[PDB]
Amino acid sequence: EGSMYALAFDLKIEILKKEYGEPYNKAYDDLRQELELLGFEWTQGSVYVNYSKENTLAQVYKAINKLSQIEWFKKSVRDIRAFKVEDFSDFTEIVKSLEHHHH
Amino acid sequence: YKLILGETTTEAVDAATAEKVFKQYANDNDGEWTYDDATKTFTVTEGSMYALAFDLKIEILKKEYGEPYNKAYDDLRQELELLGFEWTQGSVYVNYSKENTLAQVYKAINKLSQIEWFKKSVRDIRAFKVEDFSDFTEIVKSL
Repeated sequence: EGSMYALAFDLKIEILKKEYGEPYNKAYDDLRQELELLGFEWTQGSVYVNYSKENTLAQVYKAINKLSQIEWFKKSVRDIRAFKVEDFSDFTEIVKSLEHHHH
Repeated sequence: YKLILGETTTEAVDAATAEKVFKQYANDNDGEWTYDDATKTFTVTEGSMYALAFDLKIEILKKEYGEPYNKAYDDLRQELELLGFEWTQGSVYVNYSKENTLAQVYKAINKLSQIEWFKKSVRDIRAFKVEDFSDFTEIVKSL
């Protein structure tokens, strides 16, 4: 069936603070649950990946919609992107760490 | 020997000799080739974009690289930049190239694999095959 999608974004802390208030880091906890629910999994600081293969495109439109309802997000967001991911590979994680070079 | 590009077949002597055919074939009609012998199914996909995303344990960085650590991210952006991957909002790098990009991805992994502190600090690092990407910033803001 269809392909997978990645969701990535960045917030302007300066204004994030005002439209949310400290501790502002709690804001990322919020978005997390919301995005988790739509099938998007937390991969690393503001980059979510829904690994589903069904009607995923639909999930992005849903996620964008939800975010659009969260005032503090609309006002602080610097950028928000959606990548169509045809295939991935963690190869690195382990290779990166273990692999040693004898010169 | 099926050839996923649509499709095609051939009655070559073996998987090895079969590739030569499909090779010239799609070359006269060009990308990354894969092969599944257990099913005699060759598959090829032309130029593609790749994303490269990584995450480091800040706890370790401060010990392996030093404090302040932000420089380390710059160091990284530059090595990655030289390899064709450009920084994109957040610690996500995208190589837009579309040709032999996969090689660049491996070129990048290899470099990173040889940088001690990075080896020591990575929490996770992966690459994505990106077909298309859309920017929703402006829409997300509309009322």
